[PDB]
Amino acid sequence: VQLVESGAEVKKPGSSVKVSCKASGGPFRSYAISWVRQAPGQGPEWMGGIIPIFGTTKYAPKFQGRVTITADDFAGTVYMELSSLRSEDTAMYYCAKHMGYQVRETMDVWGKGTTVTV
Amino acid sequence: VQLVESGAEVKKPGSSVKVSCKASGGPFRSYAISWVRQAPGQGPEWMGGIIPIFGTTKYAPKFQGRVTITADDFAGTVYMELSSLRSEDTAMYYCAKHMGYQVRETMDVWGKGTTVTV
Amino acid sequence: SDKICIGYHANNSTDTVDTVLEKNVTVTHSVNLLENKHNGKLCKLRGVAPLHLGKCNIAGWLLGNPECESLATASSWSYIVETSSSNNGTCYPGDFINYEELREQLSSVSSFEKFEIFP
Amino acid sequence: DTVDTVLEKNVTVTHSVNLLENKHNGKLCKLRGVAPLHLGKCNIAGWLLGNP
Amino acid sequence: VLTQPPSVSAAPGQKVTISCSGSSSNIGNDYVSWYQQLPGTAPKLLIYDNNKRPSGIPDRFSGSKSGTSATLGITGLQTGDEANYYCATWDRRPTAYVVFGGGTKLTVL
Amino acid sequence: DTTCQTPNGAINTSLPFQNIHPVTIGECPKYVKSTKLRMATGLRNIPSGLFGAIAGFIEGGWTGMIDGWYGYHHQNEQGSGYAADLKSTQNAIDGITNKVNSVIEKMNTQFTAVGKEFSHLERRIENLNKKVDDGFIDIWTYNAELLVLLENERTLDYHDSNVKTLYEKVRSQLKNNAKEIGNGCFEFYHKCDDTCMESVKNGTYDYPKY
Amino acid sequence: GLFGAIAGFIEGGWTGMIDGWYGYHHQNEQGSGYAADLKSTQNAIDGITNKVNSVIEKMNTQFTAVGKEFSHLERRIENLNKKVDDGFIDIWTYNAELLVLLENE
Ligand SMILES: *[C@@H]1O[C@H](CO)[C@@H](O[C@@H]2O[C@H](CO)[C@@H](O[C@@H]3O[C@H](CO)[C@@H](O)[C@H](O)[C@@H]3O)[C@H](O)[C@H]2NC(C)=O)[C@H](O)[C@H]1NC(C)=O
Ligand SMILES: *[C@@H]1O[C@H](CO)[C@@H](O)[C@H](O)[C@H]1NC(C)=O
Ligand SMILES: *[C@@H]1O[C@H](CO)[C@@H](O)[C@H](O)[C@H]1NC(C)=O
Ligand SMILES: *[C@@H]1O[C@H](CO)[C@@H](O)[C@H](O)[C@H]1NC(C)=O
Ligand SMILES: *[C@@H]1O[C@H](CO)[C@@H](O)[C@H](O)[C@H]1NC(C)=O
Repeated sequence: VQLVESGAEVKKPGSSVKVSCKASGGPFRSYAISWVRQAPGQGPEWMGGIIPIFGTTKYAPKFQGRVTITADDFAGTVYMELSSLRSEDTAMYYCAKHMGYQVRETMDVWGKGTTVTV
Repeated sequence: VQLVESGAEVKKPGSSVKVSCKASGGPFRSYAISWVRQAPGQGPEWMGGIIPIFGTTKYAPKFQGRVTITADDFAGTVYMELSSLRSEDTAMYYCAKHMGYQVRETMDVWGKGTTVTV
Repeated sequence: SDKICIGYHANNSTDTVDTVLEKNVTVTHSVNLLENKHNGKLCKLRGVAPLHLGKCNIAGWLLGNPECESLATASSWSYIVETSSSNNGTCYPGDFINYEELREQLSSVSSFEKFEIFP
Repeated sequence: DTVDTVLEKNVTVTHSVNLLENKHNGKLCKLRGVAPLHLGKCNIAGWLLGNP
Repeated sequence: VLTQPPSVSAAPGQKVTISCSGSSSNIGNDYVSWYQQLPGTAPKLLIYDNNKRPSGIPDRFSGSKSGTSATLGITGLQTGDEANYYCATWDRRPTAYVVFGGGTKLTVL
Repeated sequence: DTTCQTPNGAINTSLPFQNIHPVTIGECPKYVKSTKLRMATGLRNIPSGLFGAIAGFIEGGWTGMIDGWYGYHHQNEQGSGYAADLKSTQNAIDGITNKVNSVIEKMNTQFTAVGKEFSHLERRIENLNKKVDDGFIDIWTYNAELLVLLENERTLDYHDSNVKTLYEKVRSQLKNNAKEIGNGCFEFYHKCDDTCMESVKNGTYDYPKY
Repeated sequence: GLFGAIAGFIEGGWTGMIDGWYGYHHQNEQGSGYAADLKSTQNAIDGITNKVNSVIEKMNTQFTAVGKEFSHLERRIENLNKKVDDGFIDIWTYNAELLVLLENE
């Protein structure tokens, strides 16, 4: 399984950015997918994830209210959109896959990532 | 479900009359079908009925020996034939459907009927 | 000591069906989905008689062959019937140009009116 | 959402997917960044022959 | 054979009861159904399983059975309820066959 | 007077298939090269499976039960007798009729289809036409035969499961007041009169009372 | 059903279980609550996704396919072309409908 993201993004304060993640193999997955970001010189942070078939989405309390995670199942794509963008939102973004169908602490495969700049 | 009979019949004493009843929907049915007649100014009378798949036919003892009920399953039609017709056989005829696969007292859908005259 | 039992149905039927795992299985009830019977006649289609050429063919019928004088009255039909012995076509030797196209065109015609174009 | 079975019809299920598409936008549009050629009142013969 | 009173009459807005009396071979050991018939129209089912109502029948029609006699009750009598009411049962001993009642003519004033 | 006509003769039927002639005029059934196409609607006949009920621990059927597919046989001081089960038989009938209707509706009727004529300098298109006709005929014959073969097995397994479900229900109702003696029968530890048997069959057996 | 579990001796489902397909409900002195079963749900999810992917991969994508033109003296080949098109369309419609009907059961 290989997870690839879109290109780098440079935007303006107060805008909204939508990024995508594509996974190899069959269009339908049996594992959950989460989004993780890292600030320069800081540890990773977790926004939220999406669950197959059931379709429920979970978000962290810090990003609650301004992050949206959706999935296109027949295209095998996962989209994450951030709104009300600010100065601190510049970071390095990855989409990570889990071992099972539930969101947990164990992410075994990570993507290369993309950079978001304000 | 809609049950439609054939046209009116006018015949002669000693003849034989065959009437038909057609039901809407799929050609194969899961309910029994009975034949009921009414005389002018009289209450209804029950001749007999037919059962799906099993194909058994039941008749009243008054009409036993001179009534025959058959079914064309692929055409979705049920025929009733009366022989040795007499003067009293003039009446108003209906085909009625039951709730289940067995002949019983509960007929929930009736046809418009046809008139048989001698 | 009083008893109750559970069972199923059985009769004297002798119809058999085929399965991917076993052949000739006798069942209590079944239906037939194949028809293999006809009456062996050429018959009218919904109240309209066909057109039977007989000893003539399309070319001999349309051209007016002397052997097809019985076909000069037909004006309506449901379908056209031909025989393997239909050989009275063009008596004078020659070539009929686009004969099969004419047959295809006539294969979708139900009636015509014959009139004298040049008296 | 309901699905159809060979033994029963209109069975409500907890989850399902749709495999048929029946929606379009009702326009003639470019194919991968290249516009089509619309003849209009002319046909191929009048386009190639140089009709006035 | 089931027997009913030949005719019952009442003013509109009232409640009427029609009795279907048989024997222990027809009513005493089997259910009873109640049908309604209008002039020129086929009979219409009102009551089945001795107290159950098919979809579309107004609540004011009710039925019951007590031993060998069944009863049908109509409340809120209207002008359109003047029709013939029949009781049917599945007689079963020599040769089972559906038996209809004698018929009762309900007249509204 | 007819509705469907072939060069061999007229066809007067409502069945969905025929094997008389590929050329037809009117409203005619689909043509297949098969010789037999029979669809099962009842169970296996044993006058005298995946779930092991029919021809399993219940070795044979009953010719004394005439009004149903599955039922009971009881015997007590009053007398013995058979009685069919209505709910399971009704559900099975609904399923089987639905299956037959679904099979019928998936095969559309055949309209007019007559041959063409070609000259002696048009052999390639003639061969192409013949190839198309033969290919379509073969495909439809294969489809029909495979469908019948699979649905027969599914029906037999359906009935085999329907018997075992009823057996398990009756066993669950008779937890400890009855003894399981095999062959599908239970022997009561107490006196079960007609009312008790009726309650057992209905589905409201009073375990604490007995 | 063929096994008599769903709508059999277990008459209805639970709307309080939200994180799985099959699970348990317990009640004791400490308290009551639901809990989904992970292994069976995971195996079922794997099987269902495999089935959907297998269905998807067996139907290839349609490429360009436009019509042809024939004159007034070429009716036989025109009819042959129309017959071929209609036959293929009917065959594929039948295949799709039958596949869906069987896989649901
Ligand atoms: C309509 O078709 C029939 C055949 O079905 C035509 O009759 C056939 O006409 C040919 C003409 O060449 C005959 O062949 C000749 O027969 C004589 C007999 O003595 C022989 O000496 C010649 O060497 C040659 O073979 C053929 O016999 C004859 N057949 C029959 C059964 O009469 C008929 O002429 C056609 N009518 C038309 C075109 O108006
Ligand atoms: C089966 O028995 C019935 C009478 O019970 C009889 O009418 C029928 O002809 C028999 N069928 C065969 C195939 O012998
Ligand atoms: C099934 O029965 C037919 C007719 O008796 C027979 O010709 C055929 O060989 C049988 N099939 C098998 C597999 O024995
Ligand atoms: C299934 O539902 C549709 C929509 O209500 C209805 O039109 C159709 O008749 C239903 N099918 C059956 C078999 O009742
Ligand atoms: C038979 O079962 C039905 C099912 O609810 C119940 O209503 C009825 O009271 C039962 N009758 C007897 C005599 O146990």
